[PDB]
Amino acid sequence: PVYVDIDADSAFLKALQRAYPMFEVEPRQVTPNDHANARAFSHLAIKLIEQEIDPDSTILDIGSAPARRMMSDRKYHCVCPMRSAEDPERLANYARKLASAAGKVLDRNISGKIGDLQAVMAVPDTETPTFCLHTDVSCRQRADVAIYQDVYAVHAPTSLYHQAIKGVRLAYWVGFDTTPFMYNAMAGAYPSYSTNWADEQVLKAKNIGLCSTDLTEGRRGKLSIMRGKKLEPCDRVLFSVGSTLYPESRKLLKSWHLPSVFHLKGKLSFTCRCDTVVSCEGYVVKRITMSPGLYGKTTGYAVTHHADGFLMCKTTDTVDGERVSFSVCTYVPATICDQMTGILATEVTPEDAQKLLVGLNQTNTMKNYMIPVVAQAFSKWAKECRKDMEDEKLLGVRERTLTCCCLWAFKKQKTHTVYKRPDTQSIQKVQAEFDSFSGLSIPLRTRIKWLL
Amino acid sequence: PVYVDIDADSAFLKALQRAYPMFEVEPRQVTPNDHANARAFSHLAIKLIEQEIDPDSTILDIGSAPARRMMSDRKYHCVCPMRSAEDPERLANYARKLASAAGKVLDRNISGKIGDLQAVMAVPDTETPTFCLHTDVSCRQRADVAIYQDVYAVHAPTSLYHQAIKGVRLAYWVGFDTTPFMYNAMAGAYPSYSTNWADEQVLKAKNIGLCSTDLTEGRRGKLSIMRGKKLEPCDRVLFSVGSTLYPESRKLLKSWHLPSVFHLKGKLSFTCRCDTVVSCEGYVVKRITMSPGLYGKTTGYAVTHHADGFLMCKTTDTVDGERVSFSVCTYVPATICDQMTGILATEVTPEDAQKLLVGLNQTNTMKNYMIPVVAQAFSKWAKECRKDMEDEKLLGVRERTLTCCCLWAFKKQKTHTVYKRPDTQSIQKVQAEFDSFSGLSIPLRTRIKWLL
Amino acid sequence: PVYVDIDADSAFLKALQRAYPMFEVEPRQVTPNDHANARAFSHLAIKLIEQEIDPDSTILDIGSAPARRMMSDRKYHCVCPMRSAEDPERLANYARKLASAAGKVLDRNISGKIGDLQAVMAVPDTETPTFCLHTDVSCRQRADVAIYQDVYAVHAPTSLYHQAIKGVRLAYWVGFDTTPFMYNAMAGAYPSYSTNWADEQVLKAKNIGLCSTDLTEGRRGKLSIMRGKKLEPCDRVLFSVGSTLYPESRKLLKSWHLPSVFHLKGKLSFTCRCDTVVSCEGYVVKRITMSPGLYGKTTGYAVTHHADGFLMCKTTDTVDGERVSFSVCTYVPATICDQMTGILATEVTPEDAQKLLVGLNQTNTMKNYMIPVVAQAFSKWAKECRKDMEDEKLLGVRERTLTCCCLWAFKKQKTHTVYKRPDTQSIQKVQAEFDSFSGLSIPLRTRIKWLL
Ligand SMILES: [Zn+2]
Ligand SMILES: [Zn+2]
Ligand SMILES: [Zn+2]
Repeated sequence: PVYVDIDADSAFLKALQRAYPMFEVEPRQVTPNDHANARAFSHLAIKLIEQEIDPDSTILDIGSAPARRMMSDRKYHCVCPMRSAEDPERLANYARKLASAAGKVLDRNISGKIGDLQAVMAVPDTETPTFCLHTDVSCRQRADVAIYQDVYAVHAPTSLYHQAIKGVRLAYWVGFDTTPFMYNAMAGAYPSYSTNWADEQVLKAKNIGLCSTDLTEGRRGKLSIMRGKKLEPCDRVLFSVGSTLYPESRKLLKSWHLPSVFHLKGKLSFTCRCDTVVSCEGYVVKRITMSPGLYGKTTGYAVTHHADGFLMCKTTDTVDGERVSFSVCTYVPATICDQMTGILATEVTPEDAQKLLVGLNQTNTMKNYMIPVVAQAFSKWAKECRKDMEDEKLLGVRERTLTCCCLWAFKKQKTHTVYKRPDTQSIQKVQAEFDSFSGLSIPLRTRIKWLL
Repeated sequence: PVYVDIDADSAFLKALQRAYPMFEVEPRQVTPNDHANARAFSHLAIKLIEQEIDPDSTILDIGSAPARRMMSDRKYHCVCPMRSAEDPERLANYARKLASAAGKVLDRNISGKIGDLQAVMAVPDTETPTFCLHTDVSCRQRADVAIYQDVYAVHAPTSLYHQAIKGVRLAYWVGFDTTPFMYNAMAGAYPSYSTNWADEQVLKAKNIGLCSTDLTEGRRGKLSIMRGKKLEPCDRVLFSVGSTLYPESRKLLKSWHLPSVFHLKGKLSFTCRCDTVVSCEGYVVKRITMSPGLYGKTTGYAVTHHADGFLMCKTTDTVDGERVSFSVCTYVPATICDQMTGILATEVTPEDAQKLLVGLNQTNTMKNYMIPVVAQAFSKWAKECRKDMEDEKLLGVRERTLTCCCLWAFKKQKTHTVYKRPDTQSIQKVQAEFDSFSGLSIPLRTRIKWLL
Repeated sequence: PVYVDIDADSAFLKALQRAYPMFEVEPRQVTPNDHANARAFSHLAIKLIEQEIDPDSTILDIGSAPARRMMSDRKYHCVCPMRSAEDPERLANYARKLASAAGKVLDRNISGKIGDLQAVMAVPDTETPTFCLHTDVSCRQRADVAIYQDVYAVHAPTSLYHQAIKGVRLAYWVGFDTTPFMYNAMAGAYPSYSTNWADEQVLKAKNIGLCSTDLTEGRRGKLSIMRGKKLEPCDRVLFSVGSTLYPESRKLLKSWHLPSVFHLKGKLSFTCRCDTVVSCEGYVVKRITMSPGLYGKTTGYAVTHHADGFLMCKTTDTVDGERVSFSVCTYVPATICDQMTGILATEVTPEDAQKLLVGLNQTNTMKNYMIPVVAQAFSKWAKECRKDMEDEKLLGVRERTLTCCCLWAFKKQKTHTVYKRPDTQSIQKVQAEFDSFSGLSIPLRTRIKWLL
């Protein structure tokens, strides 16, 4: 019986039960946390992974808090580099957690973890079977399993190659779905997990999930040193999971959208496979398997199955007062998508679509702040579909006109909505075939020994 | 009592019960798998085949994972070539599965399978009664039964001849129905199994099941180096079963659409017969029987019986922005097809047909992402049927006009829908009478012995 | 079982239960206090913090009344400076409370607190483990935990650095949400807590929560020595919690809106993190963690998650008779915000929106004095949204015009409402990376010893 820190009258509790049928998920709410659904999912995902791999196997745990791996009956060589600000408090809490159980419980190798902690304190560069101060790259502890839990600022092929050359044949990546970033949206929601993200460029928008703006009156033209001339997605993105914030790279998010098959080609070549094994409303687990040698061939295609609807639409907002249009993505519940099928046979207005969506939502099925952007999206889609039906072509025929040369061109129709309905698949041409592949200080090193 | 890993409140569970009446199918859901229906069907199909062939018989298992044939009381010479990326992990899991049962169970010849595996490890080119690294062609183990389970990238007559000259008299082929590829559709759905497939050319469509596109605004003519002038189905196709992807050849898919009778003519001639014995909403089992000698005569006709409706219609979508039309196939539930009979007596609009289909779907009978393409298909069909009734001809009379020569020509009417209703049969002129008919590396060969 | 001094038939009692699920909150009303909800929250917050940190730890308590920390089983070095007017009576009540328990209870170190009180009386400049007359800066008692409970007239980074250089690694700040002051509103409400605040400049308004005006008849122009020409938020603000008043600095309120990560850079550098762990309708607890050294990097972004709606709108009121417009903020219950989703698809009038809000309020969900300003706000927002939809732009395009130079300018649209819906996030660019960092008299010193 897995216990999840969520309210008993929570609708997510049912979806979570559907995502983990091998467990008896029971609500036991201890904290009023604002991203409780996300922690619930990641907790049940670690449970699944443990139940799935064989014991007596050692598990690297990248970017991890050792404290959350302290009462576990499994060899966790927690690779914990002191890079960000989240890490010294993680290490201090791991120390204060071993000390609170040094002479209480003896089914975990508590004293062995204390000894390895003090060994890595006496030597900052050493490697002990349960703890490491190196990065996932510079670590030297061989293992069979690697686990990436909510770690996105990582280049996937470099990190996976560096685990592969250390004997890791199985990696698990738990995190938010990378599909909204393969579509190059400017902003987006993972509404079930209270998560909103935006490009750094649209943080002064008015009506996306993650923004903040001012009252202005519509004054004279604010001067700029730069001409914009083009509002396009840039690398820097901000995620807010509840009220927790993190910056992230689009390049590193996209690196984790891996094809079904890829090849890691260095001094040691590996043939790797990525599958999505858990998928709940935007949050996924990817099981990656690495094998030595070059086997098979790569198409270079990554596929996303859609259990609920995925929308990416064009919205018009004001960023710092200036009215612009950019793309926005969200997840729509499958039952809402099913109940809109009949409405979407006609051209519907965003206002009628909004009142219909509000009727279908009754307790709410989807979050209401995303209903307008969804309504308008459905309205554009139903419109574009009608324009396809009216401008019907001949079967097997393209009306391409010439470029005064050996070149030909065609009209592109305007697409304001990508609507991926429940039970469809997204397929993207991503890269397979990859070839190219000391941060502590004293006052904390002193502090750790003060607890042991 | 066969146990299937599907939710107990699944409608597929009833159709599956209808497809396997000799079993007592019970839902026991362990995984939230996104193609659970497909694995359920293929599992019950292997059960059927085992209950159907006599024991003490040896069974070749083409393209197979030996791990899924390890707890079975039947002689499976699992021919397992290390061709694709799926194979090294299949072999590693077979090794890690024998080791987890080496001294547990003794009703299976566990230790004999261990000895045969490590004999094929000591010799990569040898043949042992339970394991093989050769292809289905280059294998040398004589058998009575062959089994192709989800094995499509094979030329059927070459493979069947190579099993026949080794004494195989009975082959079973489990897989998706090959009828949509005899019709040359560009894209298609097997909706009950969450499966969508597309030609490589239309992967940037917008509103098929397996596609992905961008937001654009309808900009200037994108330049091409090639003139298209013709959008026609090419050999390369992509299947997505849930989120699992595979490339497939149209030629090799079509090779498995076999006629009722065909002749394999080499040094040893065989008279072969193909029948469909299980058929559930797009997924089939073909029982093939091979007999030495030339017997009877071949018509060259393959027949598909339709328990539910089969649609192939012309849709207009945009591929990479360019509006085109191509053919799309799907399966419609028989009860939906039956309830549309009265509507389809009139000319109906796609919009009215869509609202009627949504009414008939209530819990849904068919998946909703296919309702628009089905609605439009039905409306074309009802329209074309009316145009047949108005342009009635004389009985036994063709109005063919002359070509200034000894040739004559006639008008072809436009056909935008092929609708094969429940209890009708498709018949295609296919080929009978066929005449023309070392992949391991060290680091994995080492790894296998590390588990024995 | 935590007991709260609020009426048993109070709706707040349920929200409070949701904010502290680890407790069994029971109403036990002793006082008819006009800010009972606020004291209930701050009481449950102190309980949470005690249950959360380890005992045997010493705990600074900034700006605190020692009397409210007298029956607690935890080392509270209550730093109590005699700065404001409430502090002599706080000290006298702490003395009169120790005297009423000197020979009653012995689980608290009562006589030790009496001895330390008399030690700080014998020496005004000394430091004893339970009492201090210094400011939070000039105190010299090292600790592990600091607690700021309803302490706003403090510069946050200076105070946190001064606790950090004394060994404090964990700080808790309990107080009203600082988000309305990051938005620079002129006046505002925290309605659940009966709290209204205003800029000193609009205290003579007519229809904000915290104002007072006269009857006039609309006489001749009142003369001013100053031209106003601009009504903008100034530093001085007045809060009224029930009937309790305090002046506040906008700068010091804004200093406590801390980013997720910041750096305190002095002689001793620290890497600090701020998270909101409790959040009920405008009242928050921020857990701050300080670590020695410079770790990671700072974005400079502070995020506010919105469980209920946050409005900032422009109102037109009369201040001292003169009709002006300024910004006003408030919190709208999430259920009211959800039930307005369908209404806000159209352009609605403030009058129709007001009658709809009065309908939705039935016992009231929100306080009624804020319904008109909310109604106005909603109607402006729904209007502005329509103007976004009609003036739709091209995707990724800004129409900026030139300034006869290398500069370009754009139109700003008028924004009269910032509406942050339930489950959205505010994100503000605040400062990380901080580098720049005897009040008693005799007649009371005499009085304190008279009680011991
Ligand atoms: Zn390590
Ligand atoms: Zn073989
Ligand atoms: Zn002090």
